[PDB]
Amino acid sequence: QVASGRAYIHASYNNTIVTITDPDGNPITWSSGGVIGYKGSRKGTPYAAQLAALDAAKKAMAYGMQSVDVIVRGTGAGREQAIRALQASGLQVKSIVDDTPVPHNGCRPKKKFR
Amino acid sequence: PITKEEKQKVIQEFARFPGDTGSTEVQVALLTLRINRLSEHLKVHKKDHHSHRGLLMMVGQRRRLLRYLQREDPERYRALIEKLGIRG
Amino acid sequence: AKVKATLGEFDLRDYRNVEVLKRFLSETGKILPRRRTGLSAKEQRILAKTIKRARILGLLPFTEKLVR
Amino acid sequence: AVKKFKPYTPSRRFMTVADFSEITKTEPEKSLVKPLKKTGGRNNQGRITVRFRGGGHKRLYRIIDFKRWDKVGIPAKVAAIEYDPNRSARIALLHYVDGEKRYIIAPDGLQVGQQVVAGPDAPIQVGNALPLRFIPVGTVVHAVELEPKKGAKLARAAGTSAQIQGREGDYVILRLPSGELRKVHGECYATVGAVGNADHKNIVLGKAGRSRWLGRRPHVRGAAMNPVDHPHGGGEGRAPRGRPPASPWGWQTKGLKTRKRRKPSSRFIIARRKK
Amino acid sequence: MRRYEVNIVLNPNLDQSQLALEKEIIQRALENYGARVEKVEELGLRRLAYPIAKDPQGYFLWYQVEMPEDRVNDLARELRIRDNVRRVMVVKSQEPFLAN
RNA sequence: UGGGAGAGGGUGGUGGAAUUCCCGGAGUAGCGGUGAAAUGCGCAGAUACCGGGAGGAACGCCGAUGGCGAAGGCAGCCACCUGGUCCACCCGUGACGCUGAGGCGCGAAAGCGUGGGGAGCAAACCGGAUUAGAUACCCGGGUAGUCCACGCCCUAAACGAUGCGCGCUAGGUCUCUGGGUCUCCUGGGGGCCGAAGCUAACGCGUUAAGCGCGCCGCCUGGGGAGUACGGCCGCAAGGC
Ligand SMILES: [Mg+2]
Ligand SMILES: [Mg+2]
Ligand SMILES: [Mg+2]
Ligand SMILES: [Mg+2]
Ligand SMILES: [Mg+2]
Ligand SMILES: [Mg+2]
Ligand SMILES: [Mg+2]
Ligand SMILES: [Mg+2]
Ligand SMILES: [Mg+2]
Ligand SMILES: [Mg+2]
Ligand SMILES: [Mg+2]
Ligand SMILES: [Mg+2]
Ligand SMILES: [Mg+2]
Ligand SMILES: [Mg+2]
Ligand SMILES: [Mg+2]
Ligand SMILES: [Mg+2]
Ligand SMILES: [Mg+2]
Ligand SMILES: [Mg+2]
Ligand SMILES: [Mg+2]
Ligand SMILES: [Mg+2]
Ligand SMILES: [Mg+2]
Ligand SMILES: [Mg+2]
Ligand SMILES: [Mg+2]
Ligand SMILES: [Mg+2]
Ligand SMILES: [Mg+2]
Ligand SMILES: [Mg+2]
Ligand SMILES: [Mg+2]
Ligand SMILES: [Mg+2]
Ligand SMILES: [Mg+2]
Ligand SMILES: [Mg+2]
Ligand SMILES: [Mg+2]
Ligand SMILES: [Mg+2]
Ligand SMILES: [Mg+2]
Ligand SMILES: [Mg+2]
Ligand SMILES: [Mg+2]
Ligand SMILES: [Mg+2]
Ligand SMILES: [Mg+2]
Ligand SMILES: [Mg+2]
Ligand SMILES: [Mg+2]
Ligand SMILES: [Mg+2]
Ligand SMILES: [Mg+2]
Ligand SMILES: [Mg+2]
Ligand SMILES: [Mg+2]
Ligand SMILES: [Mg+2]
Ligand SMILES: [Mg+2]
Ligand SMILES: [Mg+2]
Ligand SMILES: [Mg+2]
Ligand SMILES: [Mg+2]
Ligand SMILES: [Mg+2]
Ligand SMILES: [Mg+2]
Ligand SMILES: [Mg+2]
Ligand SMILES: [Mg+2]
Ligand SMILES: [Mg+2]
Ligand SMILES: [Mg+2]
Ligand SMILES: [Mg+2]
Ligand SMILES: [Mg+2]
Ligand SMILES: [Mg+2]
Ligand SMILES: [Mg+2]
Ligand SMILES: [Mg+2]
Ligand SMILES: [Mg+2]
Ligand SMILES: [Mg+2]
Ligand SMILES: [Mg+2]
Ligand SMILES: [Mg+2]
Ligand SMILES: [Mg+2]
Ligand SMILES: [Mg+2]
Ligand SMILES: [Mg+2]
Ligand SMILES: [Mg+2]
Ligand SMILES: [Mg+2]
Ligand SMILES: [Mg+2]
Ligand SMILES: [Mg+2]
Ligand SMILES: [Mg+2]
Repeated sequence: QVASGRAYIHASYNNTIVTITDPDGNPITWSSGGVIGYKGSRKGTPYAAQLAALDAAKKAMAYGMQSVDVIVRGTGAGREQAIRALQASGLQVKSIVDDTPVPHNGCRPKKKFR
Repeated sequence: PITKEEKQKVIQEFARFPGDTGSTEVQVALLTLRINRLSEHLKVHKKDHHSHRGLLMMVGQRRRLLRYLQREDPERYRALIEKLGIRG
Repeated sequence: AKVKATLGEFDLRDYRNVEVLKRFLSETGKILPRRRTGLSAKEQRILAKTIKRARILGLLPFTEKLVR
Repeated sequence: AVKKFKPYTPSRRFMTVADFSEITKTEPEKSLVKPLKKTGGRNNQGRITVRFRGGGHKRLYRIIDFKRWDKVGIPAKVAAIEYDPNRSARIALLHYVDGEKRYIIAPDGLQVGQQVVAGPDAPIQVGNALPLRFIPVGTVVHAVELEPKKGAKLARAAGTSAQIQGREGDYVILRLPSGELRKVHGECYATVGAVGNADHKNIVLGKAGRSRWLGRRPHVRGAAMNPVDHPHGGGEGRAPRGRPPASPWGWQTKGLKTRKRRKPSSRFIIARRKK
Repeated sequence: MRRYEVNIVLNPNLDQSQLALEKEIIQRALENYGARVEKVEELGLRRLAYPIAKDPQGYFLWYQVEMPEDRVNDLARELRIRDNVRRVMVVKSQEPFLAN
């Protein structure tokens, strides 16, 4: 195991997926609106992300994980809840940094996003 | 482009008198000089239609001047066009 | 707070002036608006053209992460 | 730029001919031609082993320099570009400052009067040959040796080229004309640029006789034959295939792969071809 | 003839004498394409704003030169051939433009 | 003559972001998607995370109510080639002008021919929903095509639904770009509000839709019909 690693929050309008990694970015454990038995729209709610992070942090802590640099991608409804969840779990959140992908005008969006 | 040196040669070689910068003769030679470097530019860049509009304007412009000099002096007219090789 | 005021005389065509230029970028690497830059219409176009060069030369960033 | 014909015969409607406008010399170097034994697709038993061959125009073979590492360091001048009836590419005649005269495949954009040279130090320049390990990544290359010193084997047909994509130890990664990605040894030679005469594919033979000039005798469909001849033979009236479409010899011919599976070059084929 | 600034970044992890062979090639290329060197500002190693060829830094050359306009494109290309030349940006020399 | 601003056009290069695919690592029970679902994908190891590679397209911030062009239209950055245009000096020619039936060139998208390219997107098409139906909207897929080169097609709410040139008739405000003596004065553009006046009204108003002159295009009730016949053009679609 390792003392400290990172924490990645992928959160869209449909779901929030949390994955804990190590220093080198390789994953240690993950969770999401599905791992806490939510199916469908319920997966995108802030409570869903809360449980998802808490389950993701708990699994990580049970691997010796102590500290986390928080990396957030997406604009989902459960984004800002998931961040609160990480600190409140017992993990020592060192930093929080947004890394959401944004095209410098790349590929044509699906009709739904124009 | 066209350097001021080459530009002064056409003014020199066509000025009706040392000092003349806007007579019909030096105007046509100045235009013929633009027209020909552009005619050669559009032989390479055939897709450059915007510059071709400018080519057409210079062409019409030179034609109107030559219509004026041929009304005043058909001897100044013939002499100028043979020194520039026009009329096809 | 305006950048142009907080800076003495400078050449906004020198693209190698990372020290002057890096002050015109946001915390995330974006070319600042005029409401932050204090440059005019003519100055801002020239600034942007030179910032853009330095980004290509690797002297300036295209984009940075947001830290909180 | 292929040349066309007015429809003054039924066949001239469609016939196109190469323009030949790059050719500077119209009879071959006498010291570099030899007789080309026509075969008619017959082997040494006398049996047809490749159907529908023969009857084409007489040809002299032109000896082509497919090594070039023969003469490392010796600049040659491009003396002429010539027609070669044995390949799709044109060929270029080099006058080496040695005095030696050789033919190579004429790459695209090569000009009479320029100089080419072979070797590790050769300028990255159309017509120069280098070992693949010294050609910078991304360079379009042709006449490529497939194993070091065994001779240029790849990309020799008119218009083709291979693109260098990366390196890996002694080997380079090529994208072949087929679109396959393959490891080829770094010490293998290749020539900068693509093969010329790229318009070759746009020629429209235009009439049956033109195929006969090339040695191509008519091809007869299996569905035109009788059962003794062919899987598709026979039947009253016309007939669909009535079985998976087959060759004369009975193997399937729509998709049945035929590369040998346990072939050692498999360790070097990264990606099969495309399209 | 027109004045241009030729910016060049090199492989930062070379030795000093390999670096010299690269500059010698640059110098000959400059010389062969009709360039007239006037200045030379060689700041060398500089950490970059982003990785270039998986390298956080690169060796920065710079030449204020004068050359015939019809050749700068070929020159800038011939410079790009060597793989250690990771960036080349020729730029028309301009009179400064100043604020304050 | 000397200056200037600009996504004006053409060619050759080249930079980063992102999506997709591929290889390696780490990792496991779902992911995706919706109004809610399902199809779909996923223990044959997906999603989410990291390293690597290939390839196409489009250029975030700057960026604007902005700029340029005759219009269509033009937006990373570098160089070459090329057009238009404005301003200062008042130096040259001496009415050389304006418009313009025909003609000729340019002409968004889509479409067409021949090669090439193909990541994303997506007519057609297939599937999942919804519904009485659902040949739709919503979802998961997906072929042309979107991209490049050359050659065609020549259409449009091709709009300011406002032809071009010139002269004349209050100003206020904002902005782009020049020049000066740098409050400001003065040019050339781009908007707003308004004098007089115009208008059926809405509205227009020194960017006229005001007052005038020149020349061109065009209208003459609706439907039939931009159809038919004829002619010309086009590979076709179809255009005039
Ligand atoms: Mg959901
Ligand atoms: Mg400078
Ligand atoms: Mg023909
Ligand atoms: Mg005919
Ligand atoms: Mg030929
Ligand atoms: Mg003999
Ligand atoms: Mg034989
Ligand atoms: Mg025998
Ligand atoms: Mg026998
Ligand atoms: Mg025998
Ligand atoms: Mg056979
Ligand atoms: Mg035979
Ligand atoms: Mg040949
Ligand atoms: Mg052959
Ligand atoms: Mg090999
Ligand atoms: Mg054919
Ligand atoms: Mg033959
Ligand atoms: Mg055949
Ligand atoms: Mg047959
Ligand atoms: Mg039969
Ligand atoms: Mg029969
Ligand atoms: Mg028999
Ligand atoms: Mg039998
Ligand atoms: Mg039998
Ligand atoms: Mg038999
Ligand atoms: Mg049989
Ligand atoms: Mg049969
Ligand atoms: Mg029979
Ligand atoms: Mg039959
Ligand atoms: Mg029958
Ligand atoms: Mg029969
Ligand atoms: Mg059957
Ligand atoms: Mg069979
Ligand atoms: Mg077999
Ligand atoms: Mg293959
Ligand atoms: Mg290089
Ligand atoms: Mg001037
Ligand atoms: Mg994997
Ligand atoms: Mg299933
Ligand atoms: Mg298993
Ligand atoms: Mg690809
Ligand atoms: Mg005067
Ligand atoms: Mg006078
Ligand atoms: Mg069109
Ligand atoms: Mg189109
Ligand atoms: Mg097409
Ligand atoms: Mg596709
Ligand atoms: Mg269905
Ligand atoms: Mg449906
Ligand atoms: Mg129902
Ligand atoms: Mg039903
Ligand atoms: Mg769809
Ligand atoms: Mg899709
Ligand atoms: Mg696909
Ligand atoms: Mg409009
Ligand atoms: Mg109209
Ligand atoms: Mg009109
Ligand atoms: Mg305008
Ligand atoms: Mg105004
Ligand atoms: Mg009134
Ligand atoms: Mg009236
Ligand atoms: Mg009113
Ligand atoms: Mg009003
Ligand atoms: Mg008004
Ligand atoms: Mg006004
Ligand atoms: Mg009518
Ligand atoms: Mg009518
Ligand atoms: Mg119509
Ligand atoms: Mg009609
Ligand atoms: Mg008709
Ligand atoms: Mg009409």
